[PDB]
Amino acid sequence: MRECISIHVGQAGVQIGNACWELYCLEHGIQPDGQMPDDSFNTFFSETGAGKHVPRAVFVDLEPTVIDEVRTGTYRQLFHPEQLITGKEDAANNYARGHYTIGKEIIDLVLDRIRKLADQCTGLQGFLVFHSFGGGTGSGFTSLLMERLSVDYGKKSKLEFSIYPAPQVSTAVVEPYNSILTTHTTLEHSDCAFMVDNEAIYDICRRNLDIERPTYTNLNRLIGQIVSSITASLRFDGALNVDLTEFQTNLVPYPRIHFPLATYAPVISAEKAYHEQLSVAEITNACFEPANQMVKCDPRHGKYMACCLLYRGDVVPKDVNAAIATIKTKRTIQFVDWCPTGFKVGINYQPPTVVPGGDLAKVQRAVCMLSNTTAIAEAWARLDHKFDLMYAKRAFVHWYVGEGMEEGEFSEAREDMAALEKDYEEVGVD
Amino acid sequence: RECISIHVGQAGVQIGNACWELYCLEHGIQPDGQMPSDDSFNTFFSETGAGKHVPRAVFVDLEPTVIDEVRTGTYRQLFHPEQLITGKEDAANNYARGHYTIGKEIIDLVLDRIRKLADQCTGLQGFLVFHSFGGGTGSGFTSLLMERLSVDYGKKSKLEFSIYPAPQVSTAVVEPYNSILTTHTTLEHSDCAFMVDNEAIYDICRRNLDIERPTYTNLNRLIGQIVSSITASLRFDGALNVDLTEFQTNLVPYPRIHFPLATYAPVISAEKAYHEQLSVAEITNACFEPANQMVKCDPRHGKYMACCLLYRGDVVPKDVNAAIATIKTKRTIQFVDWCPTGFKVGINYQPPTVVPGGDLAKVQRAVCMLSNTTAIAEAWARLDHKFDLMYAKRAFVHWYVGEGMEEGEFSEAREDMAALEKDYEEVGV
Amino acid sequence: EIVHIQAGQCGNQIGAKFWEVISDEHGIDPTGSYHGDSDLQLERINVYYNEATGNKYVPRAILVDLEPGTMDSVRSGPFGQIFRPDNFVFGQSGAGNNWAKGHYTEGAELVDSVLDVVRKESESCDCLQGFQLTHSLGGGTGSGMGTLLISKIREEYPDRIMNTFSVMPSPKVSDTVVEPYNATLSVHQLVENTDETYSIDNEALYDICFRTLKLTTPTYGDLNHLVSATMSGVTTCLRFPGQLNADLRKLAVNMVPFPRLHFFMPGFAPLTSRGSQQYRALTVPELTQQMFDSKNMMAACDPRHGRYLTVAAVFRGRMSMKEVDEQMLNVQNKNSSYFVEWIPNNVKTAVCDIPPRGLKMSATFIGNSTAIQELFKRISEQFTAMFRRKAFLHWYTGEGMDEMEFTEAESNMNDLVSEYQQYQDATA
Amino acid sequence: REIVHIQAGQCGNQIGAKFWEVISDEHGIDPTGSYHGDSDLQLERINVYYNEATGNKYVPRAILVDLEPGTMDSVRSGPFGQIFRPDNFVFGQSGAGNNWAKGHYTEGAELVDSVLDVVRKESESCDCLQGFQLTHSLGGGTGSGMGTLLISKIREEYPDRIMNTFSVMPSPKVSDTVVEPYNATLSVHQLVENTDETYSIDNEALYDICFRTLKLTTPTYGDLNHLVSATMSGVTTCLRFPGQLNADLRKLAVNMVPFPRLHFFMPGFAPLTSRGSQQYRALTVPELTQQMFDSKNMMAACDPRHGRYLTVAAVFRGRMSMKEVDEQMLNVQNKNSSYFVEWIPNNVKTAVCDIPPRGLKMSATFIGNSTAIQELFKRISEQFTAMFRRKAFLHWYTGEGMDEMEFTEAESNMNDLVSEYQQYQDATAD
Amino acid sequence: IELNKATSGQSWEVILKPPSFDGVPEPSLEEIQKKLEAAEERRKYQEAELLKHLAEKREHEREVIQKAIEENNNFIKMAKEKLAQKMESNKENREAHLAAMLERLQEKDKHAEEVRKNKELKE
Ligand SMILES: CC[C@H](C)[C@@H]([C@@H](CC(=O)N1CCC[C@H]1[C@H](OC)[C@@H](C)C(=O)N[C@@H](Cc1ccccc1)C(=O)O)OC)N(C)C(=O)[C@@H](NC(=O)C(C)(C)NC)C(C)C
Ligand SMILES: Nc1nc2c(ncn2[C@@H]2O[C@H](COP(=O)(O)OP(=O)(O)OP(=O)(O)O)[C@@H](O)[C@H]2O)c(=O)[nH]1
Ligand SMILES: Nc1nc2c(ncn2[C@@H]2O[C@H](COP(=O)(O)OP(=O)(O)OP(=O)(O)O)[C@@H](O)[C@H]2O)c(=O)[nH]1
Ligand SMILES: COc1cc2c(c(OC)c1OC)-c1ccc(OC)c(=O)cc1[C@@H](NC(C)=O)CC2
Ligand SMILES: Nc1nc2c(ncn2[C@@H]2O[C@H](COP(=O)(O)OP(=O)(O)O)[C@@H](O)[C@H]2O)c(=O)[nH]1
Ligand SMILES: Nc1nc2c(ncn2[C@@H]2O[C@H](COP(=O)(O)OP(=O)(O)O)[C@@H](O)[C@H]2O)c(=O)[nH]1
Ligand SMILES: [Mg+2]
Ligand SMILES: [Mg+2]
Repeated sequence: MRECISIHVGQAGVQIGNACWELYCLEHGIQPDGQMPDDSFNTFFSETGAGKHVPRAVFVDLEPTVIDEVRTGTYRQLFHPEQLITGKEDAANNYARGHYTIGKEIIDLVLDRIRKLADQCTGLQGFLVFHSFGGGTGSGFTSLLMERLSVDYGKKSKLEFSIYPAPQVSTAVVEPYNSILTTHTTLEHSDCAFMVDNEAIYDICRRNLDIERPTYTNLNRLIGQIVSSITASLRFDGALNVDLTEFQTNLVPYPRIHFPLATYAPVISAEKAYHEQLSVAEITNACFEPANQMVKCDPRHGKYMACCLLYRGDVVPKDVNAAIATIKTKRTIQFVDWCPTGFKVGINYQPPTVVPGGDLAKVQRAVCMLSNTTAIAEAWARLDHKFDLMYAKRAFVHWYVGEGMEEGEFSEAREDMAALEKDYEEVGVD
Repeated sequence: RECISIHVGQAGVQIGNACWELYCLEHGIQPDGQMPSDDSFNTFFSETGAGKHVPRAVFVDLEPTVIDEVRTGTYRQLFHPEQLITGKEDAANNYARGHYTIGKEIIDLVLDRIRKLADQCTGLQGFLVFHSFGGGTGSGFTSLLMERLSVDYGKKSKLEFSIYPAPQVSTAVVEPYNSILTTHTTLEHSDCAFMVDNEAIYDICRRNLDIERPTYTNLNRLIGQIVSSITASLRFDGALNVDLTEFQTNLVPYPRIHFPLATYAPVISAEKAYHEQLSVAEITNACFEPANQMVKCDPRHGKYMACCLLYRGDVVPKDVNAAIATIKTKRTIQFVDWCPTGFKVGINYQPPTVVPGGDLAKVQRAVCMLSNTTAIAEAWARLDHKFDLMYAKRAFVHWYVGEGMEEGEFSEAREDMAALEKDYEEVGV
Repeated sequence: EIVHIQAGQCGNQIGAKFWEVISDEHGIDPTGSYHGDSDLQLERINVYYNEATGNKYVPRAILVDLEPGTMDSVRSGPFGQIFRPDNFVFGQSGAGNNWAKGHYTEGAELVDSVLDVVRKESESCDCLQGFQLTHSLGGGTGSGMGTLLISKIREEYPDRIMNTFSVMPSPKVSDTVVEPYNATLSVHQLVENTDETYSIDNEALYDICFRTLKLTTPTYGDLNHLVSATMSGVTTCLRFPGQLNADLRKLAVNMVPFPRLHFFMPGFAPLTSRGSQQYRALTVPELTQQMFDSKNMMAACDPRHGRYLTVAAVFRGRMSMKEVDEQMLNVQNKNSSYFVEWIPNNVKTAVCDIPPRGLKMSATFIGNSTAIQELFKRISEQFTAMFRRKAFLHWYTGEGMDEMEFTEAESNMNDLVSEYQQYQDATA
Repeated sequence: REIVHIQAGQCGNQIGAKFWEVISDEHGIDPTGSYHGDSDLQLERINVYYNEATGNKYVPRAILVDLEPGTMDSVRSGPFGQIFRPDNFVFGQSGAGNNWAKGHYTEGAELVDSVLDVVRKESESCDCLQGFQLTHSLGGGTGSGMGTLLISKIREEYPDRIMNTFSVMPSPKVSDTVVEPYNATLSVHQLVENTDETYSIDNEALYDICFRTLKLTTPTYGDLNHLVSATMSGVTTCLRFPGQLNADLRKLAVNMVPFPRLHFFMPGFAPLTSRGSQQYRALTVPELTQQMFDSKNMMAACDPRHGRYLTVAAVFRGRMSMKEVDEQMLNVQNKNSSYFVEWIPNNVKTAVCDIPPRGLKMSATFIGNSTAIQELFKRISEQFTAMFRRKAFLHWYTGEGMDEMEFTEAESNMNDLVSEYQQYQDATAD
Repeated sequence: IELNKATSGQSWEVILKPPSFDGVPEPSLEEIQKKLEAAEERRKYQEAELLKHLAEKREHEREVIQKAIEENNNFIKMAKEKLAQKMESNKENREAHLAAMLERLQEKDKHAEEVRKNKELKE
């Protein structure tokens, strides 16, 4: 029961899925062969007659490489070969290929496997889609799949984990085009989307893990902790609390306003020494430091519509409430006049678990703060401007158009973004 | 000569339990029905082939609890399964429910046990209806029954035994509605109604008997004494009030003003040391003090229209008039113009019987008074105001209308209760 | 005979606590067997428990939830064994704090299934009094499905009476934003369908726990503890043979002056803390003023703001009935502005010689005060804040609903406040 | 996936053969075709440019084409020569007499279909064809005529694939053939419409390098081809070697080409070495950075400071510090900010390869899309005009059946290209 | 004064003052059941009106559960249909792109044939 299917599109989506699913095994004492020595984890891993615990996951990519590294990787046995789908030719960092030209050739084979995982669901909660904003696969294929699942599964819950493009973390010239087209196409088919600014994950790995030039593994591992912390309330069942979908009600006031900002804490280097440990009040205040934000934005300069705290480890209501109080005095946490100022809290038993030979240290207690601030709209504006610069001179546009796209599909997509921007202005009005 | 004691509602039933308990004592009957070794007692008991003398009583209540308590007590044998009628759900403190709703349901079946009780009669004198005032059962159904009793057994007398509501006692907020509604319906159909203000009985069990918090049982110990002191001359071979039609005459001059004021003496306790037992002059003087009055009102400020002095036990007629002669010397005691200034004394030589091992004590001499006074309207004004406050703001009315009644009847009831209030004005001149 | 229904997380916890407190007070152990001292307990056992022969006593309790979570808590709980396995009626799609889910989409799929159980349980009654719903007004199951059950029951048993234990949402206890939307939709249904409604306020349950019980971190256990206490206290006259000797319909006819004005302000004295510590008896005047004081009302209203239309008060244990009567009349004399003159002898006392569990003296208030409109103004305001901007409505319009249904529920509840108003300003 | 190569004409085959000498050595292949190298990476992406043969031998996916047997014999008798499949040698005896029309129209066309049969054979052998790559002279006959003819004829058959060229621009500094500007101009037009990307190898720059820098008084072709080859291994590093990409021609094109007509790249390399000379001391990362972005290191005689970079891709080879690399790279654009278009955000991408070339501990390749390339086109147009104005040598063309219109059209199309380059050069974002 | 004498009883009048005035003064089963029936009609009809509104609520419940179902199907239709037009307009667009670029080449292929033709004429 309460089943959840994870779909991983493109290079970013797949690589993250690996960081996620690895941690998940560790989180649940599971071994990489599928076997294991609270039945709430079954929401993410299906079980077989042989006793193997196979993830409720689909790995898709228009080119073979990334997926082949898993088909040969240390977890070749953790999944079903059928559930790791690949094309031959990729999307060449072009949405129009990912969406149309190249995706058209895989979509039905992809959807067919989701249907077979859907069958093994006594009562499916919905889908978790991991993708990049800038890849041709991450943008195009994801939007095609989202559209398609909204026919196939109708209004069934669709969640996102989208990697926001940053200059420092690879990136390509056309990425703004890819990210704007994908936001527009998915906007309806999405019920909730968690943005992940690569710069922020770069900044955190630099400033806290002390890594001068962080790897994809380094970022993805940090990301997996945050993602697992968000999904903890679904693989575990504790009396303490643990309760997503509820957060999601407070987090989403209106349908288009479905982008929470994660503010994960504490990020500690695996060579910190004396370190041990941090109080609930340290970790709670940490959530209000912009240095811990999943997306680089300014919510000290933006009004609030929600605030959720997701504790895990060795947390007790006394200090949580005592902490919440210390914060609730300070005037930088300005909520709107149309919604309450309470902070929805959730608490887990299972503390954050660490990866064998990791970059992070093992914390007794961790928190993730999901909030609905008008400051997330900056990430939009940031991206929109970059788009605006090139589109003005129609730079690179021809590669899209050559794949069957229209200039209008860019106007429409941009107008929708300006509406999403206007909508975040309108919402912060008192 | 026959007499049917109908017991409607929880009060009228518990009250009927106390009386037939006292009759069985006074007549020497066992709780099995049989008696060992003056025929006038049979005016209330029908004998069987087994020599057992079954009471001419019909117990009606819309909930099994109370009547099931009868089928339990030692007196379970005394009555037949047909004469103890119990419905499923009571009127729930609602007059309209007891009359139109749960009433209609049980009426016919209730009249049958009366019919078959009367199909065993040489000629029924009348019926003695016992009940509360503010009960949904002891108001709605009583009034319904009185309507049909006045049709089906027309011309036969009706002697009402009503229990007037009191705050000091287990009273309900809706009682003033039920009280007036019932009086409006049970007015034309009663021939003589003996009110029992629970407040009056409460004080009596306190000041005299020394019971601060009296139980219903203890309060009913006196109600049986007084009700038995009323029925005394019917159950025995007496001369005063030998029939039901005598009270309608001896006390009811104006027909609507049929509410005489009862009075009893001596109110005596057993858990107190022995002394010189009271004389006739002692208990006759006491009979006039409002301290022993069955209903709370000012007799001193009320124009009389009748009087009776029903004695019991070891009395002498000279000593009786020796007390009358002494009271007219000090007190005046006013009377209406159209009425003669005087009593109707009667002595039932039978002794005062008190429950063996009861709260009350064994007395050789005892008296009861029946006095119709304009002063009794001082308690109808109490009720009429309480009604007028709630009805003014329509408080609770919806419940009655929910049972099929009409606001049309709520006014009809008060208008008549204001007309009856004026009858005590037209008379008290 | 009364049929007991418990709906949602709140309702099933509240209900489980009533059923264990009363099980102790009636001498029924978690297995369902009489081991009590006096036969005075079994006299009025036929109101809540049934027989199996046995002798085995099964509570006349129907358990409803749109997810198993809470049902299993009960099952795994101490007294949880006593319940009819065939009476646990549950789904798997939790309604998730959405009135429209519990009331329409999800609930409807389990309503008929529940009704069959009530149908069965009502047939095994010689004569039934009515119904008992224990639920929260801010969730989805209790809020939505619980109101749906009341509506459906009203259609099947019109003549039978609707009694509810309706817990009021507060921003103090529970952070879900939508609670005001649910309660306003729930209240609208209760105004029209129940006969008597015990307005248990979480605002007040928390403040009592905090400011007064000196519980720095109040838990649901502590909050529910006061509720269980009050539920036994408001059902003292039903499940116990004394001079009263009454029921549900009689209570309603006497407590409820006007139809809609059927929302009561529960109360209690003394305010006991969980387990710790007992010791030292209370005098009758100490008991009376406590119970008649706002620092004891299970509803967040100041009674000195309105006027009591009708008051009910059950005292427990061995006390001087004189002392009791003496203080009540003194209270009505002193605070005569706050009692309606036009409803005479409107304050009603009750006594019962058997003291409750642990504490050897109790008092349980029930006021039908015009002050209750303050609990509604609160709910209406929280509703309006979000509603003027049409916030969180998508969650409801997604379940089939219309904006009109919200516009009405508020309107109808504002009309209820204007109704409580009329009698607050009214004299003789 | 795989690339098909075509070398056309004298220059075409000349620079082609050397590319194969360079990259075969780089991949640990001996002249027979037997792999005898250390690293497993030399094979990881070997299929891009080679065919897996019988006896575990590797054979270049290359087609040798010319209208004279001459250079094809030079190649055969040459070092690796026996390495190529001899069926791929599609030769004629006619000659093109440095006449575009003999190549494109008359003589060229007769061999064209025989060539296509061989290209269709190599395309079938392919698992996934990436695109095509042509090495050709722009001033001759076979390279300029038959080269552009093949491009067009291939384009008909494979419109889906990437057409990439190594076009060598004629300078009078290096060749006396007067008609070279005619042939240049006619070929540029074919490029401007039939190639996804073109690397502009200009003999003016090549000569000036070998002379002004490498101080070789009389530079031979062997000396110039050494630069061509150094550049070619460079521009195709990520195509052949496994790194932090992925590795595609289309991906390069979509990022490097903003406007379709403008796909002419200015290659550049650091360090500049003499043919077969032992290197003494290696350059520091700043030296490599500074040099690479300097006019003196450009493979095309245009001053990058006279124009503006639309897109830049720079490839560093050898084991060096990426933080030094990233520091240096960002310094260049922060000081030379005026030479990078603001309307193409983050237009300077950097790839690092741990495998350096032969005899170089560190190399650096430059691929830029500077508007400055107009300088080269202008130089050719002026050279063309001078002669066209006097209808000089035209009966060499009209004698092959050509038209004076075809000529005026060609000049005009060149002129338009320069105006287009100038437009975006002058274009501001405001 | 006297009234009567008996076995276990007796009676006697006792006048104290005479009355100042010598003068003194100053039901159908068919209609009870007609009025009993009358109250029952009313109670039964308001319960029938209560029944009307309660069944009108059942209709509302049927309406909303239906709206939710229709809203999802219209949504699925729109999504499916927008995508149908999107995927087609795309195929349509891209196809003409390639068909035109092949025409441009075939047009240039025409030209080459005429050059070979123009060289033949010149001989
Ligand atoms: C203000 C109301 C809240 C929600 C409570 C309470 C929840 C509770 O009592 N909960 C949450 C699960 C159950 C229960 C609690 O903690 C295990 C146990 C002892 C209990 O009372 N259990 C009952 C049974 C029960 C189970 C489930 C549901 C109800 C009752 C019993 O054993 O008797 O936490 C103490 N609280 C003060 C809190 O501190 C919470 N804070 C909040 O919600 C704030 C931020 C103050 N809201 C504005 C949070 C940090 C946990
Ligand atoms: N955090 C993170 N970012 C990544 C990762 N892989 C790629 N990216 C980002 O994803 C974007 C490029 O998209 P890709 O996912 O690599 O491309 P794709 O089209 O989806 O997949 P391919 O066709 O395999 O190239 C850039 O913004 C990168 O910064 C990864 O594992 N972690
Ligand atoms: N003296 C006396 N009064 C009684 C008795 N029982 C009830 N009452 C009074 O009767 C009034 C209420 O009527 P009830 O007869 O008790 O109730 P009911 O509606 O007739 O019958 P139920 O439905 O069974 O309760 C109140 O004024 C009570 O004080 C009793 O045994 N003795
Ligand atoms: C089932 O339990 C109860 C039932 C009732 C009453 C009550 O309060 C004492 C109860 O205890 C909670 C009751 C209530 C209110 C009244 O007036 C406000 C009244 O007149 C009268 C009453 C009750 N009657 C008496 C005499 O107390 C009847 C209904
Ligand atoms: N007092 C009390 N309130 C509760 C309890 N459980 C939840 N609540 C309250 O119930 C409301 C939400 O209803 P809930 O029981 O969660 O939802 P449901 O399962 O959909 O009926 C909120 O105001 C909570 O504070 C409980 O056991 N006791
Ligand atoms: N760099 C270089 N340029 C060459 C080579 N061979 C010829 N060229 C140039 O190519 C142009 C003439 O093309 P060519 O290859 O001779 O004619 P084709 O054989 O008919 O294609 C002139 O500008 C020469 O500078 C060579 O091997 N290397
Ligand atoms: Mg891609
Ligand atoms: Mg009653």
